[PDB]
Amino acid sequence: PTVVGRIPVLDVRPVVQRGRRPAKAVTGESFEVSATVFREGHDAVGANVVLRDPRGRPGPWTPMRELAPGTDRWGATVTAGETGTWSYTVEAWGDPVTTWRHHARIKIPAGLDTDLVLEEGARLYERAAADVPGREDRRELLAAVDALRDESRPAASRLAAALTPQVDAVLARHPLRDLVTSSDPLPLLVERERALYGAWYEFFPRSEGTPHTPHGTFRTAARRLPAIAAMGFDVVYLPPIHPIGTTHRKGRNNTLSATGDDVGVPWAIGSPEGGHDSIHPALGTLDDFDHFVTEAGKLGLEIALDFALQCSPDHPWVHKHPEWFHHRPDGTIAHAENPPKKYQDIYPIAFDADPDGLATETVRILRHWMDHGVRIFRVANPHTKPVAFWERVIADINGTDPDVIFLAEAFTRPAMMATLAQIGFQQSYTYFTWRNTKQELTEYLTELSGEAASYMRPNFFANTPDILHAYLQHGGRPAFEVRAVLAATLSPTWGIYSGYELCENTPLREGSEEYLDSEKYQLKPRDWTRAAREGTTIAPLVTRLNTIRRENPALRQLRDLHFHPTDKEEVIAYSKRQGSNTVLVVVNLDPRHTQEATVSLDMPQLGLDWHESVPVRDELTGETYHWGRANYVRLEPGRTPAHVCTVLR
Amino acid sequence: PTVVGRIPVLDVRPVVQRGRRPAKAVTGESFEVSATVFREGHDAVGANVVLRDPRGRPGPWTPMRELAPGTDRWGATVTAGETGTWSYTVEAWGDPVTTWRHHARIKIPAGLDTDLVLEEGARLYERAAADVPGREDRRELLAAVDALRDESRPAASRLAAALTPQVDAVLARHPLRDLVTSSDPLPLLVERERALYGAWYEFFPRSEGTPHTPHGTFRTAARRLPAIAAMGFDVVYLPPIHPIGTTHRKGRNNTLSATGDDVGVPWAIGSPEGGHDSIHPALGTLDDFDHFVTEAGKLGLEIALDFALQCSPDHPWVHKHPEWFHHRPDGTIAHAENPPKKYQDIYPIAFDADPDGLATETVRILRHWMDHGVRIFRVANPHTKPVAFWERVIADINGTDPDVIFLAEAFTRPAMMATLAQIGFQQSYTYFTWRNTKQELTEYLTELSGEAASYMRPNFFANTPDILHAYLQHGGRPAFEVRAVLAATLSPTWGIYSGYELCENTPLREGSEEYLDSEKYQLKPRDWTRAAREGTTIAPLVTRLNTIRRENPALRQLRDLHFHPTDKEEVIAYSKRQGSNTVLVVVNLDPRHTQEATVSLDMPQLGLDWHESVPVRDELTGETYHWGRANYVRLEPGRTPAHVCTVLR
Ligand SMILES: O=P(O)(O)O[C@H]1O[C@H](CO)[C@@H](O[C@H]2O[C@H](CO)[C@@H](O)[C@H](O)[C@H]2O)[C@H](O)[C@H]1O
Ligand SMILES: O=P(O)(O)O[C@H]1O[C@H](CO)[C@@H](O[C@H]2O[C@H](CO)[C@@H](O)[C@H](O)[C@H]2O)[C@H](O)[C@H]1O
Repeated sequence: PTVVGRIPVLDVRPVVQRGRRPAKAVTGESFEVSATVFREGHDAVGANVVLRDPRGRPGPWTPMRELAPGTDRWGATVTAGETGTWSYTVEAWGDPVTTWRHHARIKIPAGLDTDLVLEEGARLYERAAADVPGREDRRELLAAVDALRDESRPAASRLAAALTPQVDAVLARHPLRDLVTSSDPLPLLVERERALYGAWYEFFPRSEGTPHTPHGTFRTAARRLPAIAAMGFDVVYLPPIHPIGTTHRKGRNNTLSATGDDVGVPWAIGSPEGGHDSIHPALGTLDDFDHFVTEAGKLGLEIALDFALQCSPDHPWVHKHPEWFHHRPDGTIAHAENPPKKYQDIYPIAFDADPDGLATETVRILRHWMDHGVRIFRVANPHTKPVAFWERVIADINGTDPDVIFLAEAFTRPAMMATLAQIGFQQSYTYFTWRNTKQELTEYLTELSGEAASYMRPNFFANTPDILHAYLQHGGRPAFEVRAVLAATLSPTWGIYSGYELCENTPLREGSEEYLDSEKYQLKPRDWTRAAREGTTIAPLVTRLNTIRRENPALRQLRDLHFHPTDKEEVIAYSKRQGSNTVLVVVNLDPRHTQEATVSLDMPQLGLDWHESVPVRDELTGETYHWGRANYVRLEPGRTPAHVCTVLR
Repeated sequence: PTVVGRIPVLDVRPVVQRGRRPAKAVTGESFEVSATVFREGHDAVGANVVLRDPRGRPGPWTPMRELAPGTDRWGATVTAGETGTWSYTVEAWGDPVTTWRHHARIKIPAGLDTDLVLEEGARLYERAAADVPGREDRRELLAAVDALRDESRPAASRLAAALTPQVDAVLARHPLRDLVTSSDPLPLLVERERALYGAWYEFFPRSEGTPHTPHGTFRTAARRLPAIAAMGFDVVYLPPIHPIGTTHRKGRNNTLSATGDDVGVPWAIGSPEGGHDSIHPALGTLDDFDHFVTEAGKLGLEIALDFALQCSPDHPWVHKHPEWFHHRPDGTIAHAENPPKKYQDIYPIAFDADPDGLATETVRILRHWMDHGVRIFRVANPHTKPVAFWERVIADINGTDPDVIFLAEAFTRPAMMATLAQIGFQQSYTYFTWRNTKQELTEYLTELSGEAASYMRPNFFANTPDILHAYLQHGGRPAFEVRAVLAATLSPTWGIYSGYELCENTPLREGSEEYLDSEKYQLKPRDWTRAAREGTTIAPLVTRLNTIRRENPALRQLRDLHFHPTDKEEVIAYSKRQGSNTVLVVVNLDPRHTQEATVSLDMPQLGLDWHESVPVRDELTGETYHWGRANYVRLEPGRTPAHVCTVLR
């Protein structure tokens, strides 16, 4: 057998790990399958994509086109359907009809061998007609055969009878394919909408208490949910909800020792009250949780729980399973670190003594929360646990419950971030918060919307409890507004951590990315009613952004994204498309000064001519413009952070 | 099972066709194996390459290094040995000793936990010692263990006893490796020296005749061989040596019809006198050929025969095997084309009616010429025959005779050129002749010396009978000299076609790459003796270039090549290395005007520091310089086309 077939079809993409891991999509998402296709000699080739579903049923006829002249790289767009495991194949073939037309168009006018050329075409059309299942299509090809063979007519009109638009259309639907050759199938894992598209809100239930009871419960925190759903969020991400340890518990502003009332860090999981399968007694009981999950469901909110595979020193695992920790010659366990940061309140897990036991327990815990309506997990620091451990765990859970989504909080080097996505993590945290200039965003989003999108789905949190970027510290409210627009229009999944709306931006000290009086070490009651009444919240903007996203399919997908040039470093512009929905975004990245620029739109990139003008509506104002080729803009920080425009049809 | 192992080792290179075809090397050639290697957490990893020979025996210990900071891309150099099919594996592992030293160097001086740190190191060294096969090595590690555990000594000296150069050397030879994880093997095909390295000379035996008998014979052409070997060539490439057809035979300067005496084109193979397994009667007999082959052997010349799978209309195959040709409805066979060029004297072969028969016959012919001492074939237009056909043929021949080398004359699109190399062609013609400016050469050679070198070996013919570039047409002798230096120093295989030495450069017409009065259509007697005596040949330069190549291993390999910047567009500079042999080349690409430039050498790239100055000898003159950082040069076309300098050791 030969590695290469009769008509070469090579280097099919997308491909992940040489075909050992699947490329990804979600229900409804379009993407390009591509291949290198060519043949020996000068004759024409064709190709097409055969997409098969989990039952093996092929998709509709999906022909490909050479993507740039002279490159022999062919592609076409496919669209994923029901969830599950699909496969794709590329088929390549000789296209003898195209070759024959090309030659005949030259040979009949020049008077060369005309009878032979027409008879050769007649034999092709006859072969084409034989494989056409429809009788009206068959009869149309046979009539062109008869006109081609009619020696009483002039050569040009015998030929013209074979090139009519009604013949073209039969052959584009049922083409004559020689030497059909096929690639080996490649796997595609299709998952639910929410893995690619959603808006997320993180908050600490314990902060939503009452005057008489400061430490919130699941019942009091349920009262925050209607405001969250009113902002247009779909997912609620809760930090760890388990009992919190006492030994080496941390105090306010990350001080080493807790005083009597200090609540500690939710990430220091475990006490004699319970471990990862327990509720912190001050949040209530498992019943109170179910109530919270039910109320979230009634508002269109799914719950995502933090899953942090680590322990406080009071966690039951420390004495029940000491082999799950690395012990020093004197028997002590070194606390975790992420230098120069120290986590004195926790122990890291070790995996090389009882990997089976740790995997079995890990999936038990996850299945417990899944039994209580949790179908999404934000996994903390997955990169400090073995990559293969996550590969095994995710495959175990998705094997019985494929709807479960895992999100990797891996802020680390690129190889590890990518590898985690490839081995199963449905979503990934990104470098978004450290991409703030026009050049940084453009470069980074070109990476994420390009080849990486076949294995990684980005979740753009504009802030987190550990990341308050200098851009926000220095920019105030206008900076918060900018980053919300950026995050919500560039990624189909974005998120904020509560307080973002109030433009909380006091850092722990100059040069740091921690918040002052961080919610991780203390209760942080916020007076939401006052903020709303006094207009010192950007919740309305946030609400608007999620409404825009819900109304424009272009913003519920990742791969289609183009950047358009502007004549000012502080102003960025880009567009996104999906069917006939096109969205155009212009942002002023300067939060202090008013910026004017000329935005020059790559018009072919919107399906338009250079001369053309098109009506747009800025969905942040309801105000309408007519834009083309070159458009002036003026963006005043605080009044208008940006235009977010739909193209009107 | 998991796709990723305990310590991730991913995307091993080189790789060809995802591991379905082998990467290539030759006996003695070094190249880099690389991989992406990292682990979870902050501790160190190590890696190494296990190269296995055809009997499965591993090579020596071959550790890798991170190739650039923060990239997690690791590599090392391996060197191929005996011919055959080898495999390579990358092993990755935790490097607990490096982690432990790093920490201990900080912790012992700061006074932190000193007894624990030293005891943790002692347990490592003990584990390391247990896998050391040599008793003296074991005893050296065990003495460091005892010094580390000696609580009576100061901490700094207990530590220093574990960091001595004699301990370092035991651990660099036998390191303690945790969680050893291995890639799946990848295949490597190693072939003989001559597949990568050699100098080639093409000439038409029929042109070397006598006053009384103008059409040369194998016996008269043998007399040209000593001059060829004196020029330092290793391979003689003969155009087709078979009978030539009469029907549609071409005349002089590619005219349609031949007159009585016209010899026709050797590529119009076949007549009633015989086909591809026959000798043209005017060249003599199969005995005369053996004599030629024997005389070539005695001078260190191997023969390479053209193999052109096509026919004149008078070839026996036309009536013996009509199914090997595509016939038009009226029974005629269309002549070959390569538009806008027509080859009216030949028919192309068709492969889809009797592919078995054609393959069987093709290898019969090749085995016939192999029986007569021909172990190299220059395959004409492989790209007009199916890629898989060549895959099958080459695998059949190399299965019994792995020493046979095939060279693809495929001047076509990149995908097909690459694919042919990948499916078995030992050598490839290249775009060399159309790369003439500094930017063209730099880009193109960066491609060829980079990733493509794991599947393609370039043969740089500076001219061919079908390519007389405009650079030569317009540049005269200085241009010939330039290209000879370029070709011979940039590729370990280069070649010329006879006449190049005389600076034959009259084109058929302005705008063409054909020669006037082309040797393809007529006998071309040349006065070699006069040219030698009158100094109007560059054979001496050619002779010198092959001698330089035979004396400097740096020029007998491809992959190690670096370009150094110059301050003039017309002047190019580069270097090549192989062990202690470094060769440095500066070329003036202007054949009309004298050029001066400052060449600034990337000194770290020669294994030298910036301050250093280094003696060099220009091997085209025997003249000596001292060069560093910045060096002035003056190149006068005709007197000095270039410096070709060895670095003196
Ligand atoms: O920067 P990272 O190490 O990724 O931070 C992430 O993981 C840590 C550890 O769980 C979290 O750090 C918080 O929790 C620690 C343990 O309870 C505590 O010691 C730290 O001071 C506190 O920052 C972090 O929130 C998480 O996202
Ligand atoms: O352009 P290419 O086809 O790659 O050139 C190579 O193959 C052709 C076909 O054989 C050769 O062209 C010569 O031979 C033809 C057959 O006799 C003749 O008809 C043409 O006039 C002649 O140029 C070429 O030498 C070869 O290397």
